Amino acid sequence: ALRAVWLIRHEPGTPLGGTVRFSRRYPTVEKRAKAFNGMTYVPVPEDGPFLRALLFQLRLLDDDKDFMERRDGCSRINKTSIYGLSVGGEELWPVIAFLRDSMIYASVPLVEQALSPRPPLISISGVSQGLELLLGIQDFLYSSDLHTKLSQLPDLLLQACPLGTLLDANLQNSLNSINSVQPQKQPAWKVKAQISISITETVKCMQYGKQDIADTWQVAGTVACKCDLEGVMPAVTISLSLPTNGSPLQDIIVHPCVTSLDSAILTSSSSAFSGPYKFPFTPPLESFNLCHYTSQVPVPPILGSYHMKEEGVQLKVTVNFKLHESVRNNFEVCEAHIPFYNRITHLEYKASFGQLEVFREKSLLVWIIGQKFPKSMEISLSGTLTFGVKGHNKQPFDHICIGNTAYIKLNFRIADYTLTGCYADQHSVQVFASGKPKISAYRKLISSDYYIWNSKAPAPVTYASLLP
Amino acid sequence: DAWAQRLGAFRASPSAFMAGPEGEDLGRDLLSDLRSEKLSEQTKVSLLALSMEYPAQLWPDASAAEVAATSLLDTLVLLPPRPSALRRPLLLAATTALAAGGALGPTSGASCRLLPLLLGLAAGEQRPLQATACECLRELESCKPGLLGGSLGLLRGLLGQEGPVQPLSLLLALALRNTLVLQSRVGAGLGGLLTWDWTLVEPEEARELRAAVIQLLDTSYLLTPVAQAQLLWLLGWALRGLQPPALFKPQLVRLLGTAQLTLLHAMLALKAAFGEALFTAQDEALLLRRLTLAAQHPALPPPTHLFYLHCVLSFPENWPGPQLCRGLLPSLLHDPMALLARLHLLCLLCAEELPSPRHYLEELLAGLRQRAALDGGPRALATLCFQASYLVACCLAGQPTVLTPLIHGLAQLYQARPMLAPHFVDLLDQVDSELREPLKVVLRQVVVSRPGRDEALCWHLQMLAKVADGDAQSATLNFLQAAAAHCTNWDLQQGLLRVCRALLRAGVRGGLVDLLQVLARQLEDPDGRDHARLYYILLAHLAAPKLGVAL
Repeated sequence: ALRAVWLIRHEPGTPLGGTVRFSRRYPTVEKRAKAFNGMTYVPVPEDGPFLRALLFQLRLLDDDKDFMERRDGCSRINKTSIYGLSVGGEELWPVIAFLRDSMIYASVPLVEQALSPRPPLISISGVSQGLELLLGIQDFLYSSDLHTKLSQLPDLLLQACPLGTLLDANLQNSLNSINSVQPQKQPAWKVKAQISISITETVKCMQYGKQDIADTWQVAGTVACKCDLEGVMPAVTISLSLPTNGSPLQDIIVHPCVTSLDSAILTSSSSAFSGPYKFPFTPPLESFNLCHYTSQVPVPPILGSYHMKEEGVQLKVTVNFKLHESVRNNFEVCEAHIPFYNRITHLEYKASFGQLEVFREKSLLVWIIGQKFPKSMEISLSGTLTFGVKGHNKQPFDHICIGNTAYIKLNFRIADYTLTGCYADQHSVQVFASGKPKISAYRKLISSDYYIWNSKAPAPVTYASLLP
Repeated sequence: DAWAQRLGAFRASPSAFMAGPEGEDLGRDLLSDLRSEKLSEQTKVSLLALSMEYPAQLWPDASAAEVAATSLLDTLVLLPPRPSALRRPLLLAATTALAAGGALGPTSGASCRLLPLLLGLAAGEQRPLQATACECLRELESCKPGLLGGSLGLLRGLLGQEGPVQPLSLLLALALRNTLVLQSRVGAGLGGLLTWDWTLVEPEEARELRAAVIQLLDTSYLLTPVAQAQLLWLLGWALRGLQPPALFKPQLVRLLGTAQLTLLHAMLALKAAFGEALFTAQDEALLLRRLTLAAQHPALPPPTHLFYLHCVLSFPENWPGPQLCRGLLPSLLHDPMALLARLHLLCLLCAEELPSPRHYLEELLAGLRQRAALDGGPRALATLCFQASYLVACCLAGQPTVLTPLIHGLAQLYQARPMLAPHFVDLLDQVDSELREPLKVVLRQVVVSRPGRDEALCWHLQMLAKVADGDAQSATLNFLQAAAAHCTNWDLQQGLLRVCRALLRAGVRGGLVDLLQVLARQLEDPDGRDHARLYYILLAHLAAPKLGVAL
């Protein structure tokens, strides 16, 4: 049971910081707060003071202050996204917030006990409820329409949170139920079997390449499906055919609508069988994800290196790559961008393949390798980058790149070739119903974080990487 | 624009406009034109939405609230018999006014006319109206305990009949909890409640309640995750002390295979309330593993990660290994606010002291220091370093082996980056004495090591004031004497006498009769010189206690 909800778009530079698009207060819950809290009650302020305080605490409003001990103090540690606001000489508690793509989301829930000792957050249901509603709004607004989505929001959530208690957290469902008008226990989030499983395995790899230090790669994957079929209770559970060379499923977690996860999925953390993949679901009007899997394969797909001998102003980046044979030689965008944090005036380069176009800022020369690597599978750049006046703040200041330490930011992508081996199968359909599954499977590859870490310089290291 | 400009000044500030001259009759007008025909659909909708949103600002007194209740009820009954869009919002607005005005009660005509109406309507835009009425009834029952405990038999019988699953389910669950608590408080039980009373404001039951819980669980398959969480939370409240939980065991075990932010918290609070009755000795291990996994799983946003990172540390034990500590231990690939959620794990692991956890802690804190020393970065980096230092200091006051490197690193970090003066002052003002003293010594040594010709003097003097005592006299006096010539602005000229006042409070007597004298005689601003004169007089002419009582 919340007390109020917000959506404040992030507006840098504006003294107010933004323009509220949603401010609904439920006063039944405020009277309940009086009755429950008692002497520890602190009222909910108006929109203006709330915005000021929340932007102050979120460190999003004029962070140039030298030191504010109410925010930057060594004694006020925020290990969770549930902040505690201080409005009108009263410590408001608890207040939730998070930021993504310049869109803030907030709420103040109800606690059914006195606040004289701050109750542990492993007890207040309202924190979880506020967070989940805010996440649902975030998914709805920026799903994929500039203002027709933000205009209908006040008429949207009212159908979902009328009087301080939520009903459904999917705002698309509020839109479906409001714009468009169930004698059985049909799920409360639902208003020719075709399924569009868009698997996506992003290969992030701090490859490093030392002796004791392990080469750190891990692939983040997901499955987005939908049993968007007619009937009463159609059954379509799809099978993904990882080969014998491929490993079983790894790092499985599921959707809120999903039924459960197998005891192996609980065990196999960071049955071990390639089949039969029996994944219970509940046919949604949403897009059910029967699992999100981060599969492992021992073979890295791409290997790399980097030396930058700081011979004065000679950042000779003698790079050297290694395209494993398992990678198909057709890259949609293999832009091996090479940002130059903490440092091109004179591109005295020697490009083996593809142009090294210094960009107009002359700060980071994004060497576009282009589409395919040479037959030598190696680029190089012995560029006498005679940089001019030393840029100390103009250049992109990245702290994970200091001195001779850096790595090439390869923003490389690939269509329908990832590092896992996903292959959805349809001929093995077993179900207690009948139908024709139109399983439009797919895949992809993205550079989540592919830093070919310079082995001629120190690199940040995780825990198990140094562990033998 | 009849009412748009009218509501603009109110939704700009409710309490400000309602305290103005025009807001005295605002509620009067709004109640008046409720049954009117000159107001279009949109104006009526907007006015009724405001009547929803702020029932506390226009009808404060109980009598006014009752009058508004009867007026709204009248205009709701007297509506034209054509399909329109004022049916549900009117009932909900009347419910809001009655509930938040405090005028609700069995001994009032307005409540006695509203409650049967909502009961009949919700009993069964028909479906949206029924849902809205059911929500209104449940909310009213929440306001006054037992207020809606009249038609429990009706819902029990008609569970398979018309009526949406979620509203009747939630209302039934809330009514069960409130009624059973009240009646058992009296000393009796349901007493046939399974088949509109107002007296609650002031064996077979086991089987009936078992039927109730199985029915609720069966109907909960349609419940959305958020409402499901609150249902299970309040049910775990109710049935902790008042049939085994093996009825709900399959559902709970299945739901723990998820990672949604609400079902996980429902499971966590269910185990933290029910305690160790249903939890196995090893099921706690699987739950801990999954919470730790979800604290760093890429497929989830940062908020879920940090929520479960806070949940794991304060995880509720049933009956009060290293690999789990290696699935969440901090790294430098962690965004600033997700490491401090993981620093306690490393302090716990390294306290009882694979590279040596002290070595990895040294490398991690060294990376944080190197980030902090980078001139030109944001303050988040320094804040990270100092919060991490505080957590380790409080957690590891008692092992000099890991603490000597920490003290040395902090001293070097101060030497590299003098702009971090306030952070150290706050840390010194918080940490316990076992760490307050050696760090004080080493940081004093660092600050007084330089001759005193730097441009960071305005940052040195703050630590000097925050640490000066009677241990190392001559070095401090020499450093301060050298720094006297490098103070041209009032800020440093006040930090310096802050140092002298700290010495004052410490009690040092000899030589200070010359350090304070030279400061008073050789500064720039008159105010600092007078400050020094006063403090020098106080030290020279006071006995030891009277200075603490008269200075």
